[PDB]
Amino acid sequence: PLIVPYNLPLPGGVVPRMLITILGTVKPNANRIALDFQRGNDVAFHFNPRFNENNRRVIVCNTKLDNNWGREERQSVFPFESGKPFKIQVLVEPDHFKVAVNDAHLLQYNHRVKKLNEISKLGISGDIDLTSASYTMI
Ligand SMILES: OC[C@H]1O[C@H](Sc2cccc(F)c2)[C@H](O)[C@@H](n2cc(-c3cc(F)c(F)c(F)c3)nn2)[C@H]1O
Repeated sequence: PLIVPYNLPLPGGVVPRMLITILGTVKPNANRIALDFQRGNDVAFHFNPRFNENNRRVIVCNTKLDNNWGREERQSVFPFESGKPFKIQVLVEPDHFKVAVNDAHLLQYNHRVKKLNEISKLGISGDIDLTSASYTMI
């Protein structure tokens, strides 16, 4: 496969029990990946692996409102690897997005944007070959 940046419409927005699954392969020498769950121009949940931020690998999560980024949430568990296939699962729970990578729980992100049914697209960008992006209800 899919052309990146890729937009996945989320019809009717997100809801608890919605599971988003992304399969792809990290490019060689990758620098960054981003998932953006968007409410119009706002970013309800930005999930941003950085492969070299001051020679550290970190995942940064945040929300963008009226073009302003908020407080970053950082996770040093870093399950992505240059050149290698991955699976990202994002499960919407009532109070957070819950993210697992390669079947291992990674992080949770508390809902700051509370109008879940207005979060109706997911952007996928950065240094990946994107194989598939889909959703289902569990
Ligand atoms: O806080 C989160 C943000 O941090 C900074 S801005 C900032 C600085 C200090 C404190 C703070 F709160 C915010 C970044 O520049 C922000 N970013 C990253 C990408 C982006 C685009 C792409 F096309 C990709 F492919 C990609 F992987 C990432 N767009 N925007 C975002 O990550």
